[PDB]
Amino acid sequence: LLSAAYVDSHQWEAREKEEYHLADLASLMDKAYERKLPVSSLSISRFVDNIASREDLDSAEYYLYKFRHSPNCWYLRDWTIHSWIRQCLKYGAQDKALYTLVNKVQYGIFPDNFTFNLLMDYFIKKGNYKDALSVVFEIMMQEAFDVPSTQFLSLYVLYRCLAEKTELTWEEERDFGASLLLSGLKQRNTVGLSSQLYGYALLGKVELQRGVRAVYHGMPLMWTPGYLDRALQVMERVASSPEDLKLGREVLDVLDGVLKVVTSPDGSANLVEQLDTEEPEQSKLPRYLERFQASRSKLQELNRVESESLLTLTTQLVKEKLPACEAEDLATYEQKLREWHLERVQLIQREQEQREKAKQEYQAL
Amino acid sequence: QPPERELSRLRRLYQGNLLEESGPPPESMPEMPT
Amino acid sequence: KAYHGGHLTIRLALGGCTNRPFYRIVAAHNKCPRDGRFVEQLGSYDPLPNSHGEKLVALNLDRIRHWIGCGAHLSKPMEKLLGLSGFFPLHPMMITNAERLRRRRAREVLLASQKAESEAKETEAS
Amino acid sequence: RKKVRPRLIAELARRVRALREQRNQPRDSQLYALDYETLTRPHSGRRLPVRAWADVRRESRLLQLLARLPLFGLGRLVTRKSWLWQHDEPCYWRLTRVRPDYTAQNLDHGRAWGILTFKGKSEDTAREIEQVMYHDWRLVPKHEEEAFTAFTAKPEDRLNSVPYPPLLRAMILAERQKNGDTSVQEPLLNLERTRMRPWDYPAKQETKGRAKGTPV
Ligand SMILES: [Mg+2]
Repeated sequence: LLSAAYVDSHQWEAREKEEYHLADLASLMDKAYERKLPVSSLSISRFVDNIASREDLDSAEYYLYKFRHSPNCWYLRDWTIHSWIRQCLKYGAQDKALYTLVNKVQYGIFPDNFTFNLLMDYFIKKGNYKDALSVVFEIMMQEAFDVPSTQFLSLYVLYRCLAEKTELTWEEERDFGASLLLSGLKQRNTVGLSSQLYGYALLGKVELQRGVRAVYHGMPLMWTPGYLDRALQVMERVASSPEDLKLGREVLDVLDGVLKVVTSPDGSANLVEQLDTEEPEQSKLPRYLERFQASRSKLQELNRVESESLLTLTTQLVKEKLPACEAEDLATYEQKLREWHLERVQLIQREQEQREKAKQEYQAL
Repeated sequence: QPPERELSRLRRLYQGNLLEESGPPPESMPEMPT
Repeated sequence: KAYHGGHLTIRLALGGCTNRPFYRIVAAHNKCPRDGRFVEQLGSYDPLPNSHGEKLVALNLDRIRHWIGCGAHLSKPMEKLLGLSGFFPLHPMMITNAERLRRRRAREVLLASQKAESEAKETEAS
Repeated sequence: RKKVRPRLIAELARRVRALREQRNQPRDSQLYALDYETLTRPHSGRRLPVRAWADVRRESRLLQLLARLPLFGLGRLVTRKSWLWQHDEPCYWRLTRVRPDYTAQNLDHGRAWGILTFKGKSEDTAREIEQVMYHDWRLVPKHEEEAFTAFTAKPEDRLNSVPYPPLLRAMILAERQKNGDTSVQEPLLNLERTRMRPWDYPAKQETKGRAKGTPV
């Protein structure tokens, strides 16, 4: 979806970089770990910067792992993380980039929104919508749907995959539901409101079939039961809103199907987490089904339903708005490069000063 | 008398190891049976 | 002994003979033996009724206030004694236990009436 | 006297022993490791209490949540399942600093710092968080922070003054009459100066002890 300018690497490749032989730098880091001594962030930064071959990536991946499991793991620099993804794309090691991104806890690769778009867009152009979906799930787990550009790309991948996937497992429903909800909340357009109702519907299904703990456990989601109540509120909000907002017809069918399925179904971690006084969600389904029909009637009466499919609405939204986002993101990208360049120079200078002082200390000693 | 919401909060915390709920005690000491 | 750590406490030290208990209220370091070294004697408690049917407690309320003002803890039996006297509020478990005893005698009275009613059925059978 | 003589072996032993402790200090990944099959700590063999078994299998530790977040979740809000069940009002920590245990192969053990907000009332300074190794922590989602942290304080209804105990009240009134003070005012205790925190209020982690490094 993104333009060639967005994915161009002329600016990154033109960065000022110090020339250090990887073998020499490798020895320094190995000695530090043998002596249980901290390694500098500038050291790991120089290694990633001076990667010159596909084989070098494999060695750098090992050292990124070692840095994560070292005293100065927190100090991994943003430009070092961005350069890693840039180097992986350059030498054809996209699987490695996704591997470290998925295994973030082990390698410590937490990219920014611009870096996420670069990796996600590579897969989209190649047609690998299974790997692109993995990037979206990684963005969702980190709750990083801040930049508008990322939201448009994420919703395009989600809706395109959902159309192909007729059958969804409970884990898939949970991951898709969360991804749609978080990305949708940011967007106030028809596509944004449709994804919120779609996301709550899927999560509500998992809540009433496997319990509320399946939805929130290890997920960026709330633990209070009543996701189908949140879904119905989206319908009631759009219907009663003074402004004219529309919900795609495809989402409404999904919610009706979910309500029907749940309504007429056919070691010591077993706790009742809800108070006895509070009504269980299962008992509330009869009332939920009445609200749905009433809201659907009011929405259709007010002509607030969009017949067009969600995949077609999202495609139009991406085409209209993504071009503008590319210009804004690229402007911020240039500023970040200059900020990173200045911060890197400061670290190099501070390193030189302490080494000079180290000589004076030995002279005194 | 505890509030009903607080009695439910304790039934959840100690679920599986509970005793029968006790009501208000007798107003006076019951005369010893003889 | 040379104690290290601990606090001053007001507790009952057991005296007397076998089947004849008698208590001395004392202020003592908590690590000391029950009947051993103390700091001050703050009263006495005789738990056996006397000729008049009276259990006799003596409290040096001036020195007790002094040692509570200096951090002296109180043992649970001594907290119960101060509650009966009126110097402290009644202890939470003194009230709870009194409620349990009331609920336990209510059951006994009800059972006796049920037994009498069952005995009444026997009387009806003759 | 003068027949009391030095004890060099005792002096040597004390210093040598203290030195070894510093050299072979254990790490959080070792002291707080657990075998989930037996729910017993291998370092010491301590079996966890029974009331903690359900949560050890059903809940996560703090740095397990934070290891998955950028910057180890600095600025994020974290609450405890025990608080969620006990208190209706919001209870959470606002994370400010986080020192993971790098030795841990998953960065799942460490120390944390933050600003406490207990039962809707917020402290003014950051302090170290206690019970970081418990299976009780729940990360708050960013989109749910505003609804979670919303609290409106109710007017305090707990009495501010109470009567004196029956005997101590009579001794106060008796002293008044003896000293010539004539009044029918009722002696009243003031409870404002001495109000107790809840029993589950977070305690000071800085002043807490750490287990020794001798395995059982
Ligand atoms: Mg405790």
